Amino acid sequence: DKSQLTYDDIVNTGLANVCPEISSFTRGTIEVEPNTKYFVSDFCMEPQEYFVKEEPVNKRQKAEYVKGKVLTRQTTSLEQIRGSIAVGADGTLTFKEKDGIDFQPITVLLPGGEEVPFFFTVKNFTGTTEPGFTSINSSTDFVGDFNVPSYRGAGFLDPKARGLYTGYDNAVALPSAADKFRTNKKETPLGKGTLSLQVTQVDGSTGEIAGIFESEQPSDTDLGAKEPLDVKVRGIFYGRVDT
Amino acid sequence: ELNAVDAKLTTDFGQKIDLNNSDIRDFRGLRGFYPNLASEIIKNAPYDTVEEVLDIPGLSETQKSRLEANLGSFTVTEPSIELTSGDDRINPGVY
Amino acid sequence: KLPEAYQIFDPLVDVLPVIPLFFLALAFVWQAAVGFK
Amino acid sequence: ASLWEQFCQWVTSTNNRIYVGWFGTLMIPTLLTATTCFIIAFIAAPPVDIDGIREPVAGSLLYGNNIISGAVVPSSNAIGLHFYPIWEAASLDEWLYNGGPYQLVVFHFLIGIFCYMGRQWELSYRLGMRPWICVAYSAPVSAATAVFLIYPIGQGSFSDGMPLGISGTFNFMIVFQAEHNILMHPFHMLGVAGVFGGSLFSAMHGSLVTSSLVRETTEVESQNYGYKFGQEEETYNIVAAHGYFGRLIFQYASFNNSRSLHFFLGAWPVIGIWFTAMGVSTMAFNLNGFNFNQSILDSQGRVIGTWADVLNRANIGFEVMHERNAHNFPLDLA
Amino acid sequence: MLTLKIAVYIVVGLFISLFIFGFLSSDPTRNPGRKDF
Amino acid sequence: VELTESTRTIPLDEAGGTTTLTARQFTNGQKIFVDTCTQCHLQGKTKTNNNVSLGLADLAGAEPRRDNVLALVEFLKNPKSYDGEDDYSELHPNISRPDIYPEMRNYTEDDIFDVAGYTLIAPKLDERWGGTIYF
Amino acid sequence: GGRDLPSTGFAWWSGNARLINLSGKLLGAHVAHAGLIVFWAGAMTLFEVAHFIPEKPMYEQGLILLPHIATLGWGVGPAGEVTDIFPFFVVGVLHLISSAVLGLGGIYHALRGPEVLEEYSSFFGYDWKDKNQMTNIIGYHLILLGCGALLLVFKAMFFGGVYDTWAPGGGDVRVITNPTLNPAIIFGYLLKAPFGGEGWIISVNNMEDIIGGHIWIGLICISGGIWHILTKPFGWARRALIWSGEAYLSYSLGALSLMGFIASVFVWFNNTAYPSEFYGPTGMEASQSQAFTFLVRDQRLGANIASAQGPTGLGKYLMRSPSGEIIFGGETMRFWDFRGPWLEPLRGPNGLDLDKLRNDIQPWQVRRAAEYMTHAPLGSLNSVGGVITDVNSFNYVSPRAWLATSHFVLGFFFLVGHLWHAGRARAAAAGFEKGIDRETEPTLFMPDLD
Amino acid sequence: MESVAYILVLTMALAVLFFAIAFREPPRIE
Amino acid sequence: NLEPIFQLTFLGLIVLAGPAVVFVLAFRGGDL
Ligand code: CLA
Ligand code: CLA
Ligand code: CLA
Ligand code: CLA
Ligand code: CLA
Ligand SMILES: CCCCCCCCCCCCCCCC(=O)OC[C@H](COP(=O)(O)OC[C@@H](O)CO)OC(=O)CCCCCCCCCCCCCCC
Ligand SMILES: CC1=C(/C=C/C(C)=C/C=C/C(C)=C/C=C/C=C(C)/C=C/C=C(C)/C=C/C2=C(C)CCCC2(C)C)C(C)(C)CCC1
Ligand SMILES: CC1=C(/C=C/C(C)=C/C=C/C(C)=C/C=C/C=C(C)/C=C/C=C(C)/C=C/C2=C(C)CCCC2(C)C)C(C)(C)CCC1
Ligand SMILES: CCCCCCCCCCCCO[C@@H]1O[C@H](CO)[C@@H](O[C@H]2O[C@H](CO)[C@@H](O)[C@H](O)[C@H]2O)[C@H](O)[C@H]1O
Ligand SMILES: CCCCCCCCCCCCO[C@@H]1O[C@H](CO)[C@@H](O[C@H]2O[C@H](CO)[C@@H](O)[C@H](O)[C@H]2O)[C@H](O)[C@H]1O
Ligand code: OEX
Ligand SMILES: [Ca+2]
Ligand SMILES: [Ca+2]
Ligand SMILES: [Cl-]
Ligand SMILES: [Cl-]
Ligand SMILES: [Fe+2]
Repeated sequence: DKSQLTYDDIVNTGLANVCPEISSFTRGTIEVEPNTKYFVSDFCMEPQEYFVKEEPVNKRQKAEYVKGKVLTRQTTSLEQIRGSIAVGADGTLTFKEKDGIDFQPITVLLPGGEEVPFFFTVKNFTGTTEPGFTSINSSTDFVGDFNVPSYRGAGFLDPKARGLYTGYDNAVALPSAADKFRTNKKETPLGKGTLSLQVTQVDGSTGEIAGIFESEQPSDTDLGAKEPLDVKVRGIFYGRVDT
Repeated sequence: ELNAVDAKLTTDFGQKIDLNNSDIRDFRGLRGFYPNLASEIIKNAPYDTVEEVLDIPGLSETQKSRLEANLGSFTVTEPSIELTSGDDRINPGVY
Repeated sequence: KLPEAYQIFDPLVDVLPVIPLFFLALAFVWQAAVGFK
Repeated sequence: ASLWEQFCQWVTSTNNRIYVGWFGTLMIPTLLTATTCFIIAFIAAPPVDIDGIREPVAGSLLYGNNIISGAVVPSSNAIGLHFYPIWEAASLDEWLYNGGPYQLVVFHFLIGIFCYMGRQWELSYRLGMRPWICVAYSAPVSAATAVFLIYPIGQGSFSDGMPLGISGTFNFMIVFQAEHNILMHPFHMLGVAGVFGGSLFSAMHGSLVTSSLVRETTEVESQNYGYKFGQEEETYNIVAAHGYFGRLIFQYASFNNSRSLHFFLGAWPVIGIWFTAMGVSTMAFNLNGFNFNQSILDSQGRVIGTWADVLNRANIGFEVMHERNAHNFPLDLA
Repeated sequence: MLTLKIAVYIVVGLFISLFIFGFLSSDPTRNPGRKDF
Repeated sequence: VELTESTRTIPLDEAGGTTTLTARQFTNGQKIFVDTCTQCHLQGKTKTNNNVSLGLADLAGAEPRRDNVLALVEFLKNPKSYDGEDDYSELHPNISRPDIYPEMRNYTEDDIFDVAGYTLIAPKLDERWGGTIYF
Repeated sequence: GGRDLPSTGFAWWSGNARLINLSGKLLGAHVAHAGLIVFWAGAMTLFEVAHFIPEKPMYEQGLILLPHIATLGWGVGPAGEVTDIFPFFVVGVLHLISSAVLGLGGIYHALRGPEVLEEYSSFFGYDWKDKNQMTNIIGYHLILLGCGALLLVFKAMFFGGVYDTWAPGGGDVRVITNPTLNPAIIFGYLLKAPFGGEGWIISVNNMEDIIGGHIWIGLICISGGIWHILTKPFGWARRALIWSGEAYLSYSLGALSLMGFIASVFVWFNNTAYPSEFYGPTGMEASQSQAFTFLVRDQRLGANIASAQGPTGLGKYLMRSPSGEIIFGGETMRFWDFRGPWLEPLRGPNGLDLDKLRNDIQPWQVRRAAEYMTHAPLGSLNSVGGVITDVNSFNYVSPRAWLATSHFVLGFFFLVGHLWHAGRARAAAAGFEKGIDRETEPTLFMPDLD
Repeated sequence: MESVAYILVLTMALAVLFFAIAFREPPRIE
Repeated sequence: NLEPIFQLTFLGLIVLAGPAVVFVLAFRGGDL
């Protein structure tokens, strides 16, 4: 556990990219009233496995996910995230991300040498459970949707200095053929991702929660140059529920 | 084909201040706006019409008089994420 | 600034640090006085 | 008679076709390592995220470069000055993405060239020579260390090292002018005087010797056959050469001493390259060249431009365009 | 990676040792002139 | 031309009253500007916040407007935000706080007048005064 | 002694080589030169005092000597504010007057004293080939060097303290009471890597470690001094080294070159022994200061500084180091190992803490960050501050820049001098420093290579 | 396929370096 | 201003001092 460690103890060791762990194997639960909001203090999200849905030449073959290796280093975790868990009348628990370090750019490498960058994020994730919950326990599955902003912002310049709100709108190196490229027109559409947070560990003494996540989201389109690939991310998560 | 911010420049965004898309630096032209009232406008965005910039909670009376005085300098277009994602309304990389 | 009773010698202090440079020059002068033998 | 003494006699042997020596025991492994990794990376390395902004620059031939545009791209700005060997990467593909081959090649190359300098001393010692050829070779070594080690240390990132390629070298030079005004730096001015004058003095010396060769051949065969390797006599008339050059300018501008002349030939470009290596090594700590922007004002206070102001406009153009997605803040402080 | 690190550490330590013990092995005496010292 | 009277003639307040600095006052204000202000306000920009520069449009757009000498002297005694709402006496060098700004602690009232006067005269000698950081 | 080429074989441009075997004139040369060093110390200090504006920061004012005295704890208070101008003046005057004494003594020994000291006294007279006397002189001078390091320790512990930039309540002159005597820390500084995040001995970040190192250095130098007085060089040392005056000179030249490089890097990176209140910010310090300044400015405008992506997809203000630490974004990602007293209060165990960045930033941290980002060590040779594309109105080059450039260049030229004197010492001891003998040319007896 | 030509010219230069060193005309005193 | 007059006078005195020592030693035939 990295709870009593200082910065000098953790620096350059890779322990700053890992989420806190509920040491107590306590299989407790956190009681919840039927119309109250409980704050989430330091929500952390550690991706461990990365898959990209391959695109075959065939149309009706099964798509299937292939594992990728991360080329970026221990810069692939979300942390210090504030959020809210509200309990509706019918005991439906709703997780709602507010802010924090809620995104990381991650580049993974596929077999074949294709590098897939993607904007791993939990931005504005709203996730509901099944109705009828009186607590947070090992059966709490927050399933919902989050926003995926474009990997490159609208201020990004391509290697020929073309972008969205800055840069050329044409291929200036080829003056008689400047406007014949569709890559001159950049766009940054807002994508959507699906996230399931399954709680597996509840420490009711301090309100700590831990579990696993499975997430699906589009990859980088490079300002709409190419179609996005589907990325599946599985990992573990921790948070602190404020009772 | 134009990108989306060029097509926004064809609209009334390209003529006056848009409460849903204009960066904070564009509010410096109105006296008494930068930095506080512009930050409150940007934080409480989006708006369906110009008139509901007066219905921001926590507006002082002097702020309300200033907003009433400069109502004609404002437009409202649809919020475009190309100008709002990543807090480009606060810092669009322009100094 | 110098302490006040020394402030009459502020110009002399202002030319004090470059005196070692003259020393490097001075040896050449002395060699010129002896014929660079 | 011992095995170690036999190995010491072989290592220090003047009979070896290539002299090894104790400095060679370090130079040979390091230079071979850096050469092998450089050739493989120049042909086949994947793109490197040099600026740390997930914008990988393709440097190798197989990824669309030619010989001019190809480079071994410097390590990531995210790495900075951190030591990044192969074993600190989680995979070889991560090490390739982050510019590890640059650190491997540069570090081995720099050890290799310092040991090359020591080996030059060592062979001069074993041959009964005077030892200062290595002092002359210290000037290209100082320049290589300035661009591959000292400037990254001062700027806080190997990403700021000169790339191992032709167009990457040009990129390094141009960005360096944008950020330091090296043209207006008096030590580069000495470097330029060093190389221009060294080429001038190379041509004058070669021309004066070739002009004054003793007739020993016919005009059918090449004049170079008038020299025998190991001959005791001099092959040109130094007095004729001196009598020519002291009438070309005047008598006391001309060397009558061959040793004095050869010293001057050695010393001038070595001193010039020493000075420009210190210019780059001091611009590492951002002690930049001369700034004369708006130095001249009219009586009212309006700026009267000079050629330095036009040069500054050129420097601005480079600067506001370089690493165009890297900067988030108004000042390029490193 | 750890096997590579150990192998590289061994190789570098062996070459550096050779250099140190080679220059400690009466290297002033290895010259064509005088070798009394 | 010379540094004329009209070049040194600048607005003094918001009521149309003007003032004319002497050459001595202009040079003292320029010296104070070089010694104290230029580390952040070189060429009229603001290296730490270039949304609020020393350009004439930015000085006119302040609340109340700072393109006259009296408003500039009031700013250097009590600096505010651009809308005049937030107290900036612990965030901007000023003569009212010597304990945190010792470099300004020896500047007199006439020194502040001169540096305010130079701040008003310097934009009409330079077309790049108060622009972007790289310009 | 010969004072010309016909009687020495050395030209005028190599005249000081005429002293190699004239120990009295050599001592006078050495002592007059020390005069010069102490003269520059005193006269430069008096110049810096005369040009000092004490309410203005030292680093704005072209001072490299008053920061050294202020770091020892003289004439300064909290935040490095100048209490009194008199200790700096005292240090200057004492060096200047003493330099007069040293100069008179060097002139004596150089011009009037005996040209060789060996016929006068066995204690002071030396032969370069006498290994016992050479190590005796090493030993005397080592005991003195250890005494100097212990004098720094005594100043820090017993006579008023040193300036600690890391002191709670703000940086101040404080008395060191618990110096790090633990040899694991003291020598693990020597074992640390000379790379980013480790920094070898440049990374010493507290005055307790500095003062404890000087207790150990004083002890080590005093013990090595007695060793070398009482002992003689062993057989491996006798068979490994060249024993001549030029050889010992070249050994000192390589040593000086190494310490010059170390000093340039020390002043460029370290803010503990070179506090930023006196020397200005380091380059890493100023880059992190700019990132922090615009984090604070945009947070005041209401930007979510943690959820803000930049144009590349990385965080505009905050991002992850390669080992995961929460660090500032943009190009200063390179400088995420930087530590400073204005910044460390906002750091948590994982790096920069969101809660401290939201509701713990003090106005003095903003003031210090603005001052440090605008006093970045970037400047022209004619002392025009800022980036080189800026116009002429800011007269500033950082003392860190001047000190680092100077010592790097000095260190390089002293390596060149090491190569020159080592190579020449080897050739002169081997007997061919004056050229190849034509009769016994060694290549003419070697076999052909191919 | 331009990479093949680049590899060929670089290989030709390196092979010329090998043959120019290992099989040089040996210098002889006559 | 009179400050630069004194600076130049002190500098000129210091500049003449060294060549004065050399000149008296050469004029009187001292141990040059
Ligand atoms: C740090 C600088 C330094 C020092 C200390 C020395 C010291 C010395 N040199 Mg070297 N030298 C130097 C630089 C230096 N040199 C340089 C740069 C050159 C190249 C030009 C030379 C070239 C050179 C040659 C060619 C020779 C020496 C010799 C000598 C020795 C005898 C000098 C002599 O006979 O002078 C006699 C000169 C005079 C009497 C003239 C006056 C000199 C005095 C010192 C003037 C001092 C002025 C000072 C302001 C007074 C202060 C007094 C008091 C208030 C302190 C002496 C030990 C000689 C030697 O080897 O002896 C065997 C010799 O032949 N030197
Ligand atoms: C470690 C040495 C060192 C360092 C870092 C500084 C640094 C500084 N000094 Mg100081 N100074 C020094 C030595 C040093 N000085 C010496 C020895 C003297 C006596 C001559 C002085 C006299 C002095 C005065 C009188 C003043 C300064 C001032 C300054 C500041 C501005 C410097 C400037 O504009 O330079 C301009 C840059 C140059 C002139 C470049 C010189 C380049 C040299 C000659 C290159 C040499 C290269 C190499 C060694 C030559 C070898 C050749 C051969 C090997 C082939 C700065 C803080 C000024 C200041 O602000 O003080 C308040 C000031 O007024 N200094
Ligand atoms: C490293 C410096 C050094 C060294 C090794 C020597 C060595 C020598 N000197 Mg010289 N001398 C020096 C500096 C030095 N001197 C200086 C700076 C001056 C000017 C004040 C003189 C003036 C001088 C004169 C006028 C004479 C000598 C003589 C002698 C010889 C006899 C010494 C003696 O009687 O000692 C025994 C004396 C003592 C043990 C008592 C003195 C103890 C010292 C002075 C007290 C503490 C030292 C110091 C204050 C500590 C701080 C120093 C600081 C730099 C750290 C001897 C070869 C004599 C000579 O030429 O003989 C033929 C002679 O006539 N010296
Ligand atoms: C500056 C002062 C100084 C000087 C000039 C000397 C000089 C000498 N010492 Mg002494 N020594 C000193 C201080 C000094 N010592 C101190 C302070 C101590 C106490 C700790 C000692 C303890 C000591 C002992 C115990 C011995 C000597 C010996 C010797 C002689 C041979 C040294 C040798 O060949 O080293 C060359 C070094 C090696 C052969 C070791 C190789 C290891 C590699 C090359 C180290 C590389 C490190 C790298 C370059 C830099 C990294 C910096 C750091 C991280 C390590 C020589 C006369 C020897 C002798 O003859 O005794 C009389 C001996 O046995 N010394
Ligand atoms: C403390 C260090 C030290 C010491 C004691 C010596 C001592 C000696 N050296 Mg070495 N040397 C050193 C460092 C040192 N050197 C360094 C660092 C280098 C590399 C640059 C050299 C390179 C060197 C060479 C190449 C030679 C010597 C030689 C000599 C001998 C005669 C020197 C002489 O008379 O100079 C006379 C002094 C001069 C002619 C004046 C030098 C002029 C320089 C370039 C001025 C530099 C400018 C300076 C920074 C200030 C700028 C002023 C500007 C404003 C005008 C003497 C034994 C000679 C030798 O081998 O004898 C056996 C020789 O040929 N030295
Ligand atoms: C006779 C053929 C002339 C060829 C000239 C080519 C243009 C060179 C222009 C530069 C002028 C500088 C010469 C100064 C030097 C000078 O003064 O030259 C003079 C020299 C003959 O001089 P000497 O009779 O004194 O001979 C000197 C001998 O002693 C050699 O040491 O001529 C040559 O060496 C050969 C001509 C240059 C040949 C260079 C190689 C060109 C071939 C390259 C073609 C490859 C392309 C591939 C595609 C097919
Ligand atoms: C040998 C020789 C040489 C060298 C020499 C030398 C190196 C020297 C030196 C010397 C020295 C090293 C010196 C000195 C001096 C000092 C003095 C003389 C001082 C003083 C003092 C005073 C008088 C002061 C005063 C003051 C005060 C008290 C305070 C206030 C300010 C004032 C400044 C006023 C040469 C090169 C030439 C060459 C030849 C031989
Ligand atoms: C004060 C201080 C400290 C401490 C430090 C210490 C403790 C140290 C040390 C030191 C040391 C402990 C050192 C050293 C060194 C060594 C060297 C530098 C060496 C060498 C080498 C050589 C020179 C050799 C050579 C050779 C060879 C290679 C072989 C053959 C022979 C010969 C001889 C040639 C600290 C950081 C904590 C903190 C700050 C302050
Ligand atoms: C002894 C070694 C000396 C160097 C010789 C090595 C180079 C000789 C050519 C053989 C290289 C074959 O190796 C193979 O090359 C291709 C072409 O770049 C690479 O392929 C790479 O580029 C292509 C297009 O540029 C991409 O479609 C592919 O996804 C990417 O990975 C393979 O990842 C690599 O495995
Ligand atoms: C012949 C001369 C001398 C040569 C002989 C030396 C042999 C090799 C010595 C060190 C090599 C192995 O040394 C060992 O390396 C691993 C790196 O994987 C370090 O391990 C470190 O990083 C790894 C990551 O890979 C972590 O899992 C581990 O918790 C951490 O301590 C060990 O802390 C170190 O003890
Ligand atoms: O990486 Mn390479 O070029 Ca040295 O300056 Mn800041 O960094 Mn980036 O910018 Mn400009
Ligand atoms: Ca003065
Ligand atoms: Ca200031
Ligand atoms: Cl670029
Ligand atoms: Cl940046
Ligand atoms: Fe020649």
